[PDB]
Amino acid sequence: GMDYQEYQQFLARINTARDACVAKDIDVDLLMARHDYFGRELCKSLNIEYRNDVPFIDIILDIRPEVDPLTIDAPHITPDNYLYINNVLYIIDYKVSVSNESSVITYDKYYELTRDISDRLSIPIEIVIIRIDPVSRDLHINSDRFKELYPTIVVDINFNQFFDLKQLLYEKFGDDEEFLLKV
Amino acid sequence: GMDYQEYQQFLARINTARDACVAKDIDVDLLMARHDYFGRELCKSLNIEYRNDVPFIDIILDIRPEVDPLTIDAPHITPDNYLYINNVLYIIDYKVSVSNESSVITYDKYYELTRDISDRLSIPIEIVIIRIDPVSRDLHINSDRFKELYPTIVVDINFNQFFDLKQLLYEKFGDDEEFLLKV
Amino acid sequence: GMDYQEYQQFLARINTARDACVAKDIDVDLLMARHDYFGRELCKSLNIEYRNDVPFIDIILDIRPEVDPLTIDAPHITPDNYLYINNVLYIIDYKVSVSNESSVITYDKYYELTRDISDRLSIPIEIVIIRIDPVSRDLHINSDRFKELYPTIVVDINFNQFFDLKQLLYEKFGDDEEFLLKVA
Amino acid sequence: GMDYQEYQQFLARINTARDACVAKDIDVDLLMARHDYFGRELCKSLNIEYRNDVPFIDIILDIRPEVDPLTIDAPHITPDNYLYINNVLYIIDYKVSVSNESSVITYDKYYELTRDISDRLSIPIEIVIIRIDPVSRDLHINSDRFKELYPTIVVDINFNQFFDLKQLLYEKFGDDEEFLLKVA
Amino acid sequence: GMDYQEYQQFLARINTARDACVAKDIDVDLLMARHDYFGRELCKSLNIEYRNDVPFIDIILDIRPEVDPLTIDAPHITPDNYLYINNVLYIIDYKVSVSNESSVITYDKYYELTRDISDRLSIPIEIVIIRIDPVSRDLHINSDRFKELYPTIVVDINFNQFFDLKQLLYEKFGDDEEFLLKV
Amino acid sequence: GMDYQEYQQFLARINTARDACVAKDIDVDLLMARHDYFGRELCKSLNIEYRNDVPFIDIILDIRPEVDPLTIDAPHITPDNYLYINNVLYIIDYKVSVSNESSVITYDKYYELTRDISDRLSIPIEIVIIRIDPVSRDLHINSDRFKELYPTIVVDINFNQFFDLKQLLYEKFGDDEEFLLKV
Amino acid sequence: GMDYQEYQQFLARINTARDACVAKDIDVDLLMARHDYFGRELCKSLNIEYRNDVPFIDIILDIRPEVDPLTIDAPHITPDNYLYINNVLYIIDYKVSVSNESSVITYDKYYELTRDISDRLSIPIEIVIIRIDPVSRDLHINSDRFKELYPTIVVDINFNQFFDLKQLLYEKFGDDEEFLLKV
Amino acid sequence: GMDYQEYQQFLARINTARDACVAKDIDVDLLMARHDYFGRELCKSLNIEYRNDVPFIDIILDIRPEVDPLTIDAPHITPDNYLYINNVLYIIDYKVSVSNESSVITYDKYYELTRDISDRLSIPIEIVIIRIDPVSRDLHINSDRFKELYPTIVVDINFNQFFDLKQLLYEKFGDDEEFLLKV
Ligand SMILES: O=C(O)C(=O)CC(=O)c1ccccc1
Ligand SMILES: O=C(O)C(=O)CC(=O)c1ccccc1
Ligand SMILES: O=C(O)C(=O)CC(=O)c1ccccc1
Ligand SMILES: O=C(O)C(=O)CC(=O)c1ccccc1
Ligand SMILES: O=C(O)C(=O)CC(=O)c1ccccc1
Ligand SMILES: O=C(O)C(=O)CC(=O)c1ccccc1
Ligand SMILES: O=C(O)C(=O)CC(=O)c1ccccc1
Ligand SMILES: O=C(O)C(=O)CC(=O)c1ccccc1
Ligand SMILES: [Mn+2]
Ligand SMILES: [Mn+2]
Ligand SMILES: [Mn+2]
Ligand SMILES: [Mn+2]
Ligand SMILES: [Mn+2]
Ligand SMILES: [Mn+2]
Ligand SMILES: [Mn+2]
Ligand SMILES: [Mn+2]
Ligand SMILES: [Mn+2]
Ligand SMILES: [Mn+2]
Ligand SMILES: [Mn+2]
Ligand SMILES: [Mn+2]
Ligand SMILES: [Mn+2]
Ligand SMILES: [Mn+2]
Ligand SMILES: [Mn+2]
Ligand SMILES: [Mn+2]
Repeated sequence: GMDYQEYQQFLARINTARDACVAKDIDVDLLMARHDYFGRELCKSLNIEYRNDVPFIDIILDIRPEVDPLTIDAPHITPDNYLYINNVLYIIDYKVSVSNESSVITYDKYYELTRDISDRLSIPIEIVIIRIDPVSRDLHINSDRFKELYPTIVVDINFNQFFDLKQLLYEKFGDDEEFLLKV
Repeated sequence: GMDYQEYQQFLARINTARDACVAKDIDVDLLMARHDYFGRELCKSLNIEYRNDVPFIDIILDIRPEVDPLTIDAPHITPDNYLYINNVLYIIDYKVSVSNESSVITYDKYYELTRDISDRLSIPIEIVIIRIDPVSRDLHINSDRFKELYPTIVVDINFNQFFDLKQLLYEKFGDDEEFLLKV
Repeated sequence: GMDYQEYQQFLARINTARDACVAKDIDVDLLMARHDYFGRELCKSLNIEYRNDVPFIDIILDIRPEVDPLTIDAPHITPDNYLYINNVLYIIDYKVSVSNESSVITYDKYYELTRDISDRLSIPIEIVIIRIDPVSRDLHINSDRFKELYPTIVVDINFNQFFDLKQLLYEKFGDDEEFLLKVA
Repeated sequence: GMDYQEYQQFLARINTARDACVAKDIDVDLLMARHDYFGRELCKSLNIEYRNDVPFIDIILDIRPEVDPLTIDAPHITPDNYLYINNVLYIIDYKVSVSNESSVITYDKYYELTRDISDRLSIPIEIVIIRIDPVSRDLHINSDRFKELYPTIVVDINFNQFFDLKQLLYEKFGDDEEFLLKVA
Repeated sequence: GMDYQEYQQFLARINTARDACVAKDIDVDLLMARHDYFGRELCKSLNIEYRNDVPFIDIILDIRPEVDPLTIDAPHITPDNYLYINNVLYIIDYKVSVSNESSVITYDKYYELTRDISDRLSIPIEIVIIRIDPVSRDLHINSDRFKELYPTIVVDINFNQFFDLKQLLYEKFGDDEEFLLKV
Repeated sequence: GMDYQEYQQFLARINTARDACVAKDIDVDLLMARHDYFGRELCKSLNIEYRNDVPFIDIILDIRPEVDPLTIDAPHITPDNYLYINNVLYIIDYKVSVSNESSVITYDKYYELTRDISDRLSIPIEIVIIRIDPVSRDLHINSDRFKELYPTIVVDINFNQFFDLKQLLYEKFGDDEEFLLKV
Repeated sequence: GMDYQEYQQFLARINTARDACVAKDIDVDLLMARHDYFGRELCKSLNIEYRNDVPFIDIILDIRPEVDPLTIDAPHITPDNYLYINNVLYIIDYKVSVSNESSVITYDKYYELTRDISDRLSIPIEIVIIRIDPVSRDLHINSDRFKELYPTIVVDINFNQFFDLKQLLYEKFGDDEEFLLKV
Repeated sequence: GMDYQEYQQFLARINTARDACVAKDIDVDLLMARHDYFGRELCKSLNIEYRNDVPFIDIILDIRPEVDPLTIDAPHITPDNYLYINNVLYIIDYKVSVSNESSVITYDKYYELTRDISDRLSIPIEIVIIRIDPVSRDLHINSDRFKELYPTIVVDINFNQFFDLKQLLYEKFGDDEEFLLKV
C-alpha cells in the first residue's frame, strides 16, 4: 500500500497536532498523497514514466523538438502526465474521487485550452481523465481512444491506510467546530 | 434501508435507460434519494418532524405567528429543517458527503443571510449542518450548541443499496464517454 | 389578422423608410404587433379578459384587496396577463416564436421572482408561458396545471400579413449591411 | 433535402425518446443538420468547395503557405468556410434562422477578431454571413463586396423535413414541461 | 448674471492657486456653480421653489403624506426638483451641456428606478430633464407633457462670467500636463 | 497598558506555537486585542458606554424605540459604537493604524449605507472614524462636528506590549516563509 | 471652413430627415466631420501627412521596416496619427471638446497599452492628445515634450458651420422627445 | 539618514502647502522617498547595483542577450531589482511596512506571472520580497533560497526624519477632514 515511512510521518503529525488549522493541512496533505500514490501505481500498470504537473510547454518541446520555447503559444496548464503515440497527444490527469465533478472541470479546461495548439501543431490532442473510485476501486476513463490502446488496465491497490489516518484525524478533531468547517 | 418500492423504481429506470443523459439523471436522483433517506432517519433520531426545503418565511410564521408575512424583511433560503427551542432557532441542513466542502458552502450562505433577521427578531440563529460520511458512516455536526442540546445522536444506517444501484448504472454506462463526463 | 389600418400603417412606413435605423424599428414594431395580435386571439379562446403588461402589484391588489400596496414586499414584474381561480394564481405571458429561448428567459425570471411572494401570500403561483410557433401554428404551454383547466385550446389564426411585411422590408433593405446586421 | 437514411435516423430517435434530455439533443441535432444541409447546397450554388468549421490557422496556411503556424499571431476561430480571390479573404459562415441575432453575434466576433491579422498580413478580410430564412427561403448576405462577386445566388431548397420532424418531436413531448423549457 | 461675490471668490482662488489639483477643483466647482445658477434662474421662470438634490423619499412624503417613511420602498435618487400637478409627478433635473449625454444617463436611471414606486402609488411619474445649451442658450426639454403645462419658458441668462473664469484658469495652468489631464 | 492576564495568555500561545497558521492567528488576535484596548480607553476618555460591533438595528431601537424592528428598512452594518446627543446620531468606529486607508474604506461604506435611514428617521447621521497612530500615539478624527462636541480628547496610552509580543512572534517564526507570506 | 460640398450634403440630409434616429445619426456624423476637419487643419499646421485611425502595427512597420509583422507582440490601437522624430514616437489623437474627459480616457488607454511595446522596441512612446475647445477655440496639448519639439502651434479655425447645421437639426427635431434622448 | 537637500525640499513643500490635495501628494511622495531610501541602503548592504522599477523585458535581455525582444512571450511587470547568479534569477521588490499585506500582493502577482517565462527560459525564478518594518527596523525576507546566499544582512538605518516630516504635515492638516480622508 502506501509507503510505511509516509504513513508513520502522517501518524506523527496527527499525534502532535493541536489546532484546527494544522489538522486541516493534514487532511489536505492526505488527499494529495492519495492522488499521488494512485498516480505512481497507475503509471506502473501502464508502463510509463511517472510524472506530475508537467508544464505544457515541456510536453510540446518533447513531441515537436523543432519548436522554439521563447515564442510558441502554449496553454498554461500542468497536466499530471501525457503520452504521444502514433501522432496522437494524450494528455492525462489522475483523479481519486467517488464523483466525476473534478474530472469534468479538469476535462473542460484542458480540452478548451488545447484546441488552438492542436490546430497549430496539426496534432490531435486527446484529454484523458483517469479516475479511480476509492470505495469500489474501479477505474473510469473517459477516452475510448485511450482505452483501445490500453484495453485492460489493472491497478490492484487500496486506500485503507488513507482511510484509517483520516478516521484518526476526525477521532481527534471531530468536536472542533473550526476544523469541521475549515477550508 | 431505502423503501423497497423506491429501489425497484430505480432498477427499472436503469434497465430501460439507453442514453448518457438519462443515466446521469438517474445518478443525480440516486444522490438526492440518498440525502432524503438520511434526512428521514436523522429526523427520527432527533425526534423532529421530517421536512425538506422549508421556506424561511414559514419558519418565522411558525415560531412568531403574530409577524405579518406580507411585510417582514426576511431572507430567502430554503433549509432542510429547523428546531426552535428555548428561544434559539436552529437552522438544519442534511448532507451526505465524504468531505466538508458542500457543508462550508451552505453554512457560509445560511449564516450570512440570517444575521439580520436574527437581530430583528431578537432570536439567536444557529446554523447546523449535519453531515454523514457515506463510507465511514460517521456523523459530523459543526454546532457545539446543537450538540449540547441533544444526547449523543446516533443514526445507524448504511447506503449499500445506493452503492449497488450506482454499480449497476456504471456496469451499463461505464464505457460511455458522454456519461462519464456528464454534469 | 390585423386590421386594414394597422397593415397600411406598416406598408406606409416600409415604403417611406430609407434608413437602417428606421427599418429596424419597423422590424421590431411588427414583432410586437404579432405578439399582441396573438394575445388578443388567445384571450378570446380562453374566455379571459385581454390585458397587456399588468404590474404585479395590481395583480395582488385584485386578488387580495386588503393588502397595502405601499408596504407589501413584492416583485416588480409586468406579465402579459393572469388568472386567479380556485385560489391558484396563474401568471401568463404570451410568446410568438419558432424557439423556446425567449420563453425560458421569461419563465426563469418570473418563477424565481415569485417564490417569496407565493410563500408570503400562501397562494401557489403558477408560471404559464403560452407560446405559438408561427410557422406550424401549434400551441405550446409549459403548465400541466393550466392545461388541466384548459385541455382544449384552439386559436385559429395566422401570421401571413406579418410574414409578408417582414419579407417586403428585408427585400427593400437587402443591400443595406447596416440594416441586415442591426440589433433591436 | 436530407437523405432517407438521415431522415429515418431522426424518426427512430424521436420514436424511441422518452426523456426531455434526449428530446432536446434531437431538437439540437435537427438544427445542426438543417444548417449543414444549407451549407452543402449553398456551396454547390457558389461553386466552391464545401467545408465546415475550418481552423483559422489552416486558412492562413492555405493562402500564405510560407507563414510559420507555430509563430504567427492569429485568432482562434473556426468559420464555416472561406474564399480567397483577387487578394481578398472572405470568411464565410452559414446561418439558417428567421432572425439576424445569431448572425450579429458571429459577425461581431469574427470582425473584431480578424482586424489585427488583416493588418499583419496586409490582406483585407471580409466577413460574410450568409443566412437563409427557412420560412420565406430568401437569402440575406451582409457583404456588398461579396455580392459584387456573386450577384445572382439561387439556392432552390426546402426545409420541410426539418419542420415536420420538429413538429413531431414537440407533439410527442408537448406535455413534458421539462422538455418545453429545456435549453441547449 | 452670476453673483458678484461668488465671482470675486472664484477669481481669488484662481489667483492664489499654484497646483494642478487645486486648479482642477476650481474647474469642477465652476461647473457645479454654473449648473446651480441655471437651476435658480430656471425656477424663477417656472415660478417654483428652488430645490437641489431632493431625497426621493421626501418627495413621496410631500405628495402622499399618509406614507410611512420607515417602510416605503423609495428609490435612492436625489433629483434637482419636482412638481406634482393634476396627480402627475414630474421629476426634474437641471443640466447645462452642449450634449444630451448626461441627460440620457440621468433620464435612464431615474426612469428605471421610479417604475416600481409609480405602480405602487398609482401615480404616473414623468422624468423631465431640463437642459440649457450654454453656447446657444437654447432650452431643451424632453417631456412633451411638461411642455404643455409650461409652453413658453424663457430663461434669459448667460454664462459669460463662467466662461471668463475658466479661460483665466486655463491661461494660468494651460501648460501644466497634470492639470490638463486631471480627473 | 493591556490587562496582565491577557498578556500572559499571549506569551503562552507564542511559546507553545510551532506552526505558521497558528502563529498567524496569534498575529491577528494581537491586532484585534490592540483595537479593543484602544476602544476601551477611548470610551473612558470620551465618557461614553464602551461597546463593540453594535448592529445598526439595535442602534435604531435604542434611539427611536417606537420603530418596528421587523419592518424598518435599515442598513446591516455593525459599527463599533455610537453617540446620540441633541437628536444627532454619531456612528463611531475605532481604528489603530499608521495609515488612513482602513479609515477611508469604513467611512465610505458607513456614509453611503446610512443616507437613506437618515432621511427616513429625519435624524442627521455623522460618521466618525477615530484613529490612533500606534507609533506617534496621535489621535486623528475626521468629523469636525464630533470634535466641536469634544474639543480636547486625551487618550494617554501605550502599545509597547503589543509591539513586544509581535517581536517575540517574529523571532520564532521569522524564517518561516509560510508565516511571512500568510494571509 | 468645411468643404462646401460636405456642408450641402448635411443640409440635404437634414431637409429630407423625418425620424429621430436619422436625426441623431446626422448629429453624430456632424461631430465626426468636425473632428476630422480639425484633424486636417491641425495636420497642415504640424506639417504632417493627414491620417485617421492608423493601425499600430502599420506604425511599427513604417518606423522599423525590418520587424516581422506576423510575429511582433504589439498593441491593437488605432490612433489618429503619429510622428516619429529623433527616435521618439509621438502617438497623436485629435479631440474637439469643451472638456478634458474624452482626452483622459484616450490618454490612459494609449499610455497603458504602449508601455510594453516601448520597452521591446527601445523607443520612448509619448502619447499626445491634441484638443481644440470648440467654443473658445483654444488649443490644449498635454505633452510638454511634443510642445518643446514644435514652434508655437496655431490652428486658427472655427466651427460656425457645424454650429449652424446643428441649429437647423434642432429647429426641425427639437420638440421630438425621441431625438432629445437618443444615444 | 535621508539626503539633507531632499529633507529641505519636503519642509518647504509642507510650509507653503495650504490645500488638502497638495498635502496628500506630500504624504505620498514621503512614502515613496522612504521606500527608495531603503532600496539604496539595502543594495549597498547586499553589494548589488541599485535599480528601481526594471521592466521584465530588460531583465531578460540582460541575462539572456540572444533573445529577440520583439517576439519573446514575457510578463509585463516592473520589479524593483533583480539578481542573476548561478543561473538562478532572483526577482526583488523592496517594501517598507508594518504589515505583510503589500508583500503578499506583490509576491502572488510576481510568482504567478513568472512561471511561464521560467519554463520558457529553463531558468528558476525566485520571488524575493524584502521588507523592512519601519518601527522595529527588523528585516523580513520570504525567500530561504535568497537568505542561503545572504545569511547575514545588516541595513543599519533610520526613518526618523520621515516620521518627523509626516508629523509636521499632520499638525498643519490634522483638522482638515478632506485631508484626513484623502486617498
Ligand atoms: O486534483 C488533481 O487531480 C490534480 O492533478 C491536482 C493538481 O495538480 C493541483 C494543483 C495545484 C494545487 C493542488 C493540486
Ligand atoms: O444538497 C443539499 O443538502 C440540499 O439540501 C440540496 C437542496 O435542497 C437543493 C434543491 C434544489 C437546488 C439546489 C439545492
Ligand atoms: O416578449 C414578450 O412576450 C413580452 O411580453 C415582452 C414585453 O412585455 C416587453 C416590453 C418592453 C420591454 C421588455 C419586454
Ligand atoms: O451556428 C452556426 O452557424 C455555426 O456555424 C455553429 C458552429 O460551428 C458551432 C459548433 C459548435 C459550437 C459552437 C458553434
Ligand atoms: O449634473 C447634474 O445635473 C446634477 O444634478 C448633479 C448632481 O446632483 C451631483 C451629485 C453628486 C455629485 C456632483 C453632482
Ligand atoms: O477593523 C476595525 O476597525 C473593526 O471595527 C473591525 C471589525 O469589526 C471586524 C469585523 C469582522 C471581523 C473582524 C473584525
Ligand atoms: O473621438 C476621437 O477622437 C476619435 O479619434 C474617435 C475614433 O477614432 C473612433 C472610431 C470608431 C469607434 C470608436 C472611436
Ligand atoms: O510599493 C512598492 O513596493 C513599489 O515598488 C511600488 C512601485 O513600483 C510603484 C509603481 C507604480 C506607481 C507607484 C509605485
Ligand atoms: Mn496535478
Ligand atoms: Mn490529477
Ligand atoms: Mn435541501
Ligand atoms: Mn441538505
Ligand atoms: Mn409583455
Ligand atoms: Mn409576452
Ligand atoms: Mn460552423
Ligand atoms: Mn454557421
Ligand atoms: Mn443634482
Ligand atoms: Mn442636475
Ligand atoms: Mn468593529
Ligand atoms: Mn473598528
Ligand atoms: Mn480616431
Ligand atoms: Mn480623435
Ligand atoms: Mn517599485
Ligand atoms: Mn517596492
